[PDB]
Amino acid sequence: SNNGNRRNYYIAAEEISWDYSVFRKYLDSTFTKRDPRGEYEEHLGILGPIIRAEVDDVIQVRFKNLASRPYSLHAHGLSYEKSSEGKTYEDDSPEWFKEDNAVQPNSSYTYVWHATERSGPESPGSACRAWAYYSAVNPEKDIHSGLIGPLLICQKGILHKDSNMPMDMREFVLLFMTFDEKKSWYYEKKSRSEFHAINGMIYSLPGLKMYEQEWVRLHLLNIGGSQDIHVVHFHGQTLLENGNKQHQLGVWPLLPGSFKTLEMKASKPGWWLLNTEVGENQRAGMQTPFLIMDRDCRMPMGLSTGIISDSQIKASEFLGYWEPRLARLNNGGSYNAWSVEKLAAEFASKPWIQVDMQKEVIITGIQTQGAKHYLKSCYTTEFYVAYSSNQINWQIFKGNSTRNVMYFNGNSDASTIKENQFDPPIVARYIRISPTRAYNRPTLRLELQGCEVNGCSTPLGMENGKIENKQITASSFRARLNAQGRVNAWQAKANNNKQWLEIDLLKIKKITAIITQGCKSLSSEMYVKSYTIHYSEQGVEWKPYRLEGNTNTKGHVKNFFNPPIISRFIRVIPKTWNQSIALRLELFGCDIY
Amino acid sequence: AQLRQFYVAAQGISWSYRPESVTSFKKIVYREYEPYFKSTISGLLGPTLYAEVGDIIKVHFKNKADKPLSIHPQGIRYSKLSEGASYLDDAVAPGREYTYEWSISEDSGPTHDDPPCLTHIYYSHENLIEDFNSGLIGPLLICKKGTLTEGGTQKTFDKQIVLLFAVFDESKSWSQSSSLMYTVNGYVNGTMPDITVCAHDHISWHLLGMSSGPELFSIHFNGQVLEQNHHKVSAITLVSATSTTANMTVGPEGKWIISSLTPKHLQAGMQAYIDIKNCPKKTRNLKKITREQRRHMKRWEYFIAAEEVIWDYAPVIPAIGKHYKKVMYTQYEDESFTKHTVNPNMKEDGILGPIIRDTLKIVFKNMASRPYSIYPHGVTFSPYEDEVNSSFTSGRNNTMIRAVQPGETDEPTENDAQCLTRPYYSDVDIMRDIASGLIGLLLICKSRSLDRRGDIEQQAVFAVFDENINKFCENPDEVKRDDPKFYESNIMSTINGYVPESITTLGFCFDDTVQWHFCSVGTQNEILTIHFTGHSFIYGKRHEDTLTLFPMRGESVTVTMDNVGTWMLTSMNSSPRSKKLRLKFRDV
Repeated sequence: SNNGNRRNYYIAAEEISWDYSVFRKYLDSTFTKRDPRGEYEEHLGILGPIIRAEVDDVIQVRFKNLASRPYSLHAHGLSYEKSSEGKTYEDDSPEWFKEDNAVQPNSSYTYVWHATERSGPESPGSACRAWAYYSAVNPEKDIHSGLIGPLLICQKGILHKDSNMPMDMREFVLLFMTFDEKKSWYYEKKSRSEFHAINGMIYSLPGLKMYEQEWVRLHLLNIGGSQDIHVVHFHGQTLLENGNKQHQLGVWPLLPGSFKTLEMKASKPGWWLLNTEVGENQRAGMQTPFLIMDRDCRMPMGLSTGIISDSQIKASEFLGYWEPRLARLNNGGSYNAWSVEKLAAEFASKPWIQVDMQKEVIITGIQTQGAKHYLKSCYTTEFYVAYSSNQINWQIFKGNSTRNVMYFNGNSDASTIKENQFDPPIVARYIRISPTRAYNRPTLRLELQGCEVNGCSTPLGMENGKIENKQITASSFRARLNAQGRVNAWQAKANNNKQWLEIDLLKIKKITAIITQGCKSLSSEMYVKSYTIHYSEQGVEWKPYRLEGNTNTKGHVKNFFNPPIISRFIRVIPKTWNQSIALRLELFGCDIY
Repeated sequence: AQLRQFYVAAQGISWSYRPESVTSFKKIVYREYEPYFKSTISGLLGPTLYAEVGDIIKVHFKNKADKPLSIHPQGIRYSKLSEGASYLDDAVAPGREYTYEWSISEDSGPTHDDPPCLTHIYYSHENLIEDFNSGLIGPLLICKKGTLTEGGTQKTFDKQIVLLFAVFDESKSWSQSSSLMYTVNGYVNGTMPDITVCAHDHISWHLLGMSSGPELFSIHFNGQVLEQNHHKVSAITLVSATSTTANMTVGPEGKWIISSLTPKHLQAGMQAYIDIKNCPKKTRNLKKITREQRRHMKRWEYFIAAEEVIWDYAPVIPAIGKHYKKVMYTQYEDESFTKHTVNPNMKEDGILGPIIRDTLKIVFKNMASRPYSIYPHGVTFSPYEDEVNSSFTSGRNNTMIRAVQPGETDEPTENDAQCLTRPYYSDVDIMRDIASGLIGLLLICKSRSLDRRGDIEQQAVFAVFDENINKFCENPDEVKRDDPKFYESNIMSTINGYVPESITTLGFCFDDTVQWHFCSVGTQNEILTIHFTGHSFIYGKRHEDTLTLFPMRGESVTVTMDNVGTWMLTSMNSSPRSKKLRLKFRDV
């Protein structure tokens, strides 16, 4: 069944030993082209690559072996010639076509798989349905091992080549198999030739992908050991069946062998749980979320204003004394752009840094705005980033997303804060960031964007007619915050646990964070150094912290209340004092429903 | 906007365990007092819950349990403040009053093509093992806007009640009982009084299903064509975690018993006790003639026997021994009481029964020492030709019309095939008298089948010859039966009949549409799936490659053969049935 175009499509099989609590993808005609499963695929684990073709296009599958087991591969609803299955049975014809059943290691072929128009997309209500490949020598001994992979089939044409990634849509390949301890092969030693998790990782496996106001192409393609007539549990957003457009239920008992392309419509921020609704098999209990965030973390978060403190914005290998600390977003000054003399550590120790918001962040990306001197252009062309959660696994980001390639194009200009969106989630505490090529010196001032699980610190509405602050009552006086035509100061009375911050809000919402910004109150700002964070429930209520403030005058400095606080009353008696109060206050937050 | 202020709490009450009761078993159960807080006909189910578009619902949640038992809606629509789960609103101590904001987003509802309302479950989420093992469930009802009325019933439907297919482990609780016997809505063994509903009612139902123990709950009604999931299905086919429904277009009366069919669903006696009466409703009438040209004045004579014979099955296997007894049906051509009309069991059906394919002039004729049954699916058949094997078996000689002494004689949703498919069984005992080979196969199609003597057919069915005294085997005088170590050594799991796929090896020509009358019968606890080859079906215009099946069911298979090659049909399974799930299939 010769039909379409000829392109390289290389697969292999590197057998390892994977601690529970295997293929990859090569690109050229021969081998030698390792593309690491980045964060875009850092949860597939036992799942190999994702073979991707369209309507009736050639599927080259060169494969071999690297251990003690011949492989093969089965085909479902695909078009191909006779000898392309791999199973010893009766042959009414002679023994000629028997060179696809016992594959010996290190053997390059040239397969030819297709998806017939009537076998691929038919009745176009099924857009991208999930197929699969699997060596059918012993589906109980190699699919139960996880030598596995899908074959996502969509339309014929509209998808940028050769990225073959789903555009305007995400993708999940979760074979919900009961990967048991008694039957593992490549990692286990005993049978080389109670745990219900994707890729056999119980209690864990975070890092699931998501993006707000979109859907998914979810696949519960369970094809292994047919005893897992499972029953899927799913919180967050519900999965309703399409194709057969009359199954908008939401929870579906997972039957083996079958498959369905579910959609869920992510639309509620936060962490949610998973589970397996089988009675005693719920002890698996997956606490795995795909962190839905607020849709409005598209703007910078700490270099223009300056909470990503200018102290540790340091180049690892320094250069004279143009350190990245004196720089700001278009800083009024010639020296305002980090660039170390370019050395030829071709991929390891190029001018790199270590930076952080000093808290947990979900990095959307970094941008920059250059300020060329008069001859020094000061501009970079490409970029890479590595993440380190515990400061010993500084793991690089060589993604393979829709617009992410090996060295995914980050900073590449001289002036425009270039937009870069990290499509897979960022779970990091610190990082090391190294741009490469420039005019003899890589120039960068990072513009970070992030949002934590809540991060609702938007203008809460201090004057929205619902939650006023102008009346700010306390034991230090009602006042005049942005009701001008007035004097230019704030005045307190003493310095101890004196006030009560009865900010007439009286709204039950979810101001997830609080911020204490500065001003210019006739001198240096006086503020609240800290407050015995006392509660504020429905009654005449106080509570010593058994459920810091501003410290420097000029700065959007925040001391977030570590656990979320939500109640009826509003009050925060200040335990300390900056010798007084002197700042037009403006807190930030939002409202949940 | 349809606001619904609610008051719902719990209570610790008892209930009988082995149903046929001083034995007290204090367990927390959901109730519903008089608004603003301070049985033996419905069961242990607690509260109901309406829902319409643009609604906010609270539950003044009271709790009188030392274990802080909360509440969780399987309608996931809720937000952060009303999640009900927790990782590293979850715990309710006594007296803790609660108020939620389960605002209905249109995801938990059908808003389109499901039953008039979707149905999740209304059960907790903290401790599903120990704490939940007490009966803390309930039904939801999120519908299209403008339907429900507070009188417990729907508007566009005559009656609504729900029986839930779940189970709590009566020994994995904090207050355990070392005498195991499971439960389903607390109503097994038919201790539930009849839901005495007559006919002519536009009835609609809800069939919820979750679980706390490992087993499936695919209960089938007894004589009724249902309205489920946009497809004119017949047997309710569902496992746990979700919910099905039932819309019963009734017509005649009687008395039926419903249950699921496994070696566990019928041993203890998980059943019901229904009853039908009379009521004066009258709706639309019937039709009989279509434009005088496409008349189809068709009806066929029939005589189905019942013989106690023995039959030899399998010689050497292609890719005592073979003779075993079997009471199976046989087809006839005349009342002359001669021989087997199918003179050569042509090598496509083999030992598969007669092809039972309009009122009942398709008759039968028992020849044993007791009335034995014939009953098809997909029909709201009139008990005018009953065989009503009700829970109370009437007398053997001179009582009502439930017997047949020896010697005596549905528009499917076009998304399916060009016509639907349905098999049957022996209606005497769906576990004992059906075991010893007493199984037939049915095939209903469309009103497009005519001929004088009465596009390719093929018989097959992955059933099991589960035919469960002394001289009956190779051992001349002393052999044993009903011994699982020996019976699972004689369990003749088979496709189409023979012990394994014997001499009847199936071939096929080229470039012609086929059909396989595939089914699945027998007393095996698992469900199966197929593993076709290099081609695709048309399952609602969804050219797939495989198809699952639940016990006592099996539908059609439409193929578009338009290529050249040879293939081989298989089916995968784990170790207890991998040795059994092998099958041959050839081509030119």
